Amino acid sequence: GVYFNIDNGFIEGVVRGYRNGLLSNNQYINLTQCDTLEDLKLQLSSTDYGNFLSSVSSESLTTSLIQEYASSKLYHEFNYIRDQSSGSTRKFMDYITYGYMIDNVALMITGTIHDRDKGEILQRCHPLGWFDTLPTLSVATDLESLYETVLVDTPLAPYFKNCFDTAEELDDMNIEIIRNKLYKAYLEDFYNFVTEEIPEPAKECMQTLLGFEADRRSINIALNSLQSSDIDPDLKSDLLPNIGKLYPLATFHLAQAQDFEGVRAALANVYEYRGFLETGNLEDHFYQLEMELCRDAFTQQFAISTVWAWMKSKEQEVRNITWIAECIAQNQRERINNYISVY
Amino acid sequence: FSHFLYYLVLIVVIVYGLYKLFTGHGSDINFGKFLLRTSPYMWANLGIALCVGLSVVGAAWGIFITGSSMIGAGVRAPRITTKNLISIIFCEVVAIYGLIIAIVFSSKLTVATAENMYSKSNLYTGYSLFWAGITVGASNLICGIAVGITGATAAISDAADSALFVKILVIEIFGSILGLLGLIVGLLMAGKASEFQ
Amino acid sequence: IGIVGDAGVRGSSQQPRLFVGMILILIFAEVLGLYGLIVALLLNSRATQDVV
Amino acid sequence: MATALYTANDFILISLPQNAQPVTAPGSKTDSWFNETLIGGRAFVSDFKIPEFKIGSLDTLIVESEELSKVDNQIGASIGKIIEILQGLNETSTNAYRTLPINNMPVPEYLENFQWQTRKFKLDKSIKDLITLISNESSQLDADVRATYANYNSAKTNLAAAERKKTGDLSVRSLHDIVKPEDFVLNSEHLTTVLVAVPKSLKSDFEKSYETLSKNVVPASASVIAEDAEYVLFNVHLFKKNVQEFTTAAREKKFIPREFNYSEELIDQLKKEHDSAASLEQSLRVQLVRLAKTAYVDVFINWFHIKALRVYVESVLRYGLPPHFNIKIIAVPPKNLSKCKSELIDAFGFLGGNAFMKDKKGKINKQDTSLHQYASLVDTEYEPFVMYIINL
Repeated sequence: GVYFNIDNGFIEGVVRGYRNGLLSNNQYINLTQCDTLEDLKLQLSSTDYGNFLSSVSSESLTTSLIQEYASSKLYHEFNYIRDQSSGSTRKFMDYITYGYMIDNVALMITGTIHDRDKGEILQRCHPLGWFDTLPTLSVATDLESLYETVLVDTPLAPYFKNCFDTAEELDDMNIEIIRNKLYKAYLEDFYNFVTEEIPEPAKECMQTLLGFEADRRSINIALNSLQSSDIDPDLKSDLLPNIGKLYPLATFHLAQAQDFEGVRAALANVYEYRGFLETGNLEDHFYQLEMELCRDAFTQQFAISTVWAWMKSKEQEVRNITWIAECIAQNQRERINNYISVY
Repeated sequence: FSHFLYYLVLIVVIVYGLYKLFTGHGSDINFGKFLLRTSPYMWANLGIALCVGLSVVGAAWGIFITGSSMIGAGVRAPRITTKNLISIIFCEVVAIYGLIIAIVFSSKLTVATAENMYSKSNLYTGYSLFWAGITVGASNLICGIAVGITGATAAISDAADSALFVKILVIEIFGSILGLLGLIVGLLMAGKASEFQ
Repeated sequence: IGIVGDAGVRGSSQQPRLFVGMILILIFAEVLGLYGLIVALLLNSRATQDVV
Repeated sequence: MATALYTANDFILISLPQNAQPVTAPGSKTDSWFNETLIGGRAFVSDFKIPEFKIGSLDTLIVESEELSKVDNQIGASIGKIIEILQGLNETSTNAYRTLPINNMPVPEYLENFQWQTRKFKLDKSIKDLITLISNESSQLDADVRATYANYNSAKTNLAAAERKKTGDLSVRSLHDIVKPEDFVLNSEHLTTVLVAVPKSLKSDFEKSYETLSKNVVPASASVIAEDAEYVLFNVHLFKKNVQEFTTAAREKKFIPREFNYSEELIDQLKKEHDSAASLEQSLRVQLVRLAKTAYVDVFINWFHIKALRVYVESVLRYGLPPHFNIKIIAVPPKNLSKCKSELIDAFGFLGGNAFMKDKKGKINKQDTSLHQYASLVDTEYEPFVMYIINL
C-alpha cells in the first residue's frame, strides 16, 4: 500500500465510489414493494442509477430493457475505469474481458451452425468481450479454419493449446468442449498472471476470487456432463481447471463422476462446498458464496482486486434488479425476495 | 542483475577482508581512523541536507497517497474535497519539522580554526548533526508515508459515510505522533553539540 | 542473427519471397561482427610494433 | 519446392483458343510449346480435347457455367471422402490414389485416352442433363460409402461390448463362458445364485466371511468360476430372501456384487450377441473395401468429365470463336508445379486482357495467410486465362 496510488490512486477511489452505489438490503426491500415497472424505474431513479431509463417513457419498458441498460452502464463504467488504467492495471483489465471474449466466441460460432442471421446473434453478444474480428467468426465452420484465419491475432490465441481438431467441423456437442477448454486455459493463464505480477494484498484475495471461478466451473462441468454428455474421464479431465481449491484430490473424483452421488461424495470431502448439493438452488449457493468472497475483498484497501469485486457485485446487482423486475411484471411474487444482498 | 551486483560486491568485500586479514595487515581496514580523519563539515552538511531532503520525500509521498485517493473518492462525493484536506496537512507538517530542525542545525555551522579542526568537540558536533539529521529525516519520511496511507483510507471512508472521518482521523493522530517524536529526538541529540570552533 | 533468423524463417515459409530479404538483413547483422574482427586485427597488428 | 511435398503426378488443365500464340516464345504453336519448351522439356502433355454437345442458347451457356462450378466442387468433396476412407483403413495403399490406375491403366495415360468416355454419357445428350446426371451418380455412390462406413463403426462398438462380457473386467462383465451346473443352480424353488466380484487381496477375507455374512448361505459354494486380473469372481448359492442382505453386507466389506442369476435363455443370448457382432463387422469390412474401389473409378471418370466440359464451356463463354477449342491436360512432374504455373501465366495471360492480369504469384500451403492462391471465384485475384490446377 506504499506504491499503490502512483498509477492506481484515482482508479481505486472512483471504484470505491462505485461500490457505494451498490444497493443495500433496504434499497432492495424498497424495490420489492413496487407494483409497476414504471414504479420500479422511479424507485431506481433515487439510487445511483438515476435517469438511466429516461429515453424509454413508460411504453416500450420491458423487463429485458432494464437488464440491457443497467448492464450497459456497468459496461460504460468499466470502460471508463479501464481507459484510465496503465501498465499492469490495464493488462489486469484486459484479462478480465478475455473471459467474456471466450463466451462471445462460443456464442458466435453456434449462431452459424444453426444458420441464424449474423446481425441478431451479435446483439446477444457481450459488449465487454469485444475484439475487432468477432463478426468474422461467421466465415467458417470447422475449428482449424476459424483459428488459423481469425483467432490467431486475437488474445485468445495462446488458449488453443489442447483443442484437438479431428477434422469434424462443428456440432453443438464440441463447441461446449472448446468453450470449457478455452476457459480452462484462460483460468490457468490469469491465475499465473495474478500470482506473477499483481502485488501481494491484491494477490491472495484475487487468487481466492479466481479459484472460486475455477471451482464453480469445475462443478458445473462435472454436473452438466451427466445429462447431455457421454464422455470418458480422460477426456473430461482436460475441461476442469487446475488452479482452484478443488483440483488435486476432488477434480479427480469429479472426472470419474458417473452419477450424481459421484459428484456429491466428491464435494463432501471439500469443506466450504459441502452442503451446496444437498438443499436449495445450487446457482443461488454459488452466487451467495461469490458475493461473500467479493464483500471481504473490499475490506482490503490498497488492492486492484476491488475492480473484480466491484464488477461481479454490480453484475449481481443487475441480476437482482432483473429478477425483481421479472417478478413485478409477470405478477409472480412468491420468490421476489430471492435476491442476494451482502451490501 | 541487481542481485548479481549485490553478490559481487559482497564477494569482493569478503575477498578483500580475508586477503587483508591473512597477510597480517587486517588493521589497515580502519574505520575509526576513517571517522577521525574525514572532515566534520561533511557529516554536518550531509545531516542537514538529508534532514530537509528526507522530510520532504516523506511529506510529498504522503501528499500524493492521500491526494490521489481524495480526488478519486471525491468524484461521487465532492463534499470531502475541503474537509479532508487535514490529511494533506498532517502529512505536510513533517516537512516543516525537518525544515525547522535543519535551520537550527545550520546555526551550529561556523568556520573552525585549522589548529583545532579535528578536535573532540568539532568531531562530536559533526557526528551529532549527521545522525540527528538522519533520525529526523527518516522519521519524518516514515511518518509522512504512514499518515498518507491512513489518510488515503480516511478519504474513502469519508466518502462512504460522513461519520467515519471523525473515527479514522484518530489513526492519523497516532500516525502523526511519530514525526513529532523524531522532532524531539533530533533536538535532544544535537542539544549539547556546540558550534565549529 | 538469432532474432532476425527466427523471425525470418518463421515467416519465410508463408511468403517465399522473404528469403532474399532475410539473407539481406543477416548480411547487415554479420557485418556487425566483421567490424569487430577488423578492429581486433588492426589492434593485434600493433600489439608488438615499437615495444621495449 | 519445399513449401509442399509431391511424390505423385500433378495436373493442370488448360484450354486456350486454337489461334493463340505464346509470347514467352513467339514463333511457336501452343501444342509444339507444351512438349518442347514447357518446364525444361520435361512436361508430359496429354490429349483432353472433347467436341461440341448441344447448346441451348447463349442465355443457357451462362446457367451451365454456374452449375458446372458447383457440381465440380461437390464431386471433388466426394472423391476425397472415398480416398480418405481407403487410406484410413490401411488395407490398401496410402501411397496411391493420386497416381493409382483407373481402368487398370496409369493415371497420366488414363487422361491421354480420355477424349470423352462413355459409361452412360453420350455426345448426343444435352449438356444440362449431363451436369445433372453426373452429380446424381456421384452423390449416390458417396452416400453408399458413408452408410457402410457408418454401419462398420456401429459393429465395432458391439464387438468391444461383447468381448468385455467374454473376458474383461467386472463392472459390466456377464457370464456365459462358464456354463457349468456345479457353479450355478437352476430348476430351484428356494435357491438362487449371486456372483461376487472381489479384489485379489480381499479373496481370503471373502472365503472366511461369506457364510456368516448373510444368513442362510450354501456352504462350500465358493469356487473361482472366473478371474480377470484385478478381480476374482465367485459363485455363492443362497436364499432368495437373503440375496438383498448379502449384496448390502458385501458392499460394506469392499466387495462389488455383480447382479447375475442363472437362466439358460440369457446365457444363450449372450453368446449369440457376440457371434452376430463379429460376423456383422467382418462382412462389412470386405464390402467396404470392394465398394470403395469400385465407386472410386466411376467417380474419377465422372469428375474429369465435369472438368473437361467446364473448361470447354468457360472457353466458349469467354472467347466465343473458334467453336472448337484446343484443350490439353499437362501432367507435371513433382516439385515443378511452381515453375509450370508461372510459364503459362506469362505466355498466355495477355490474351485474357491487361485488366485481368494481377501479380500475387507464389503459393502458401500453410495457414499463415490465404493470399497467393488463384481461383476466379474470389475477388482477391483471378486466373488470367482458363486454367484449373488439379491436385490429387
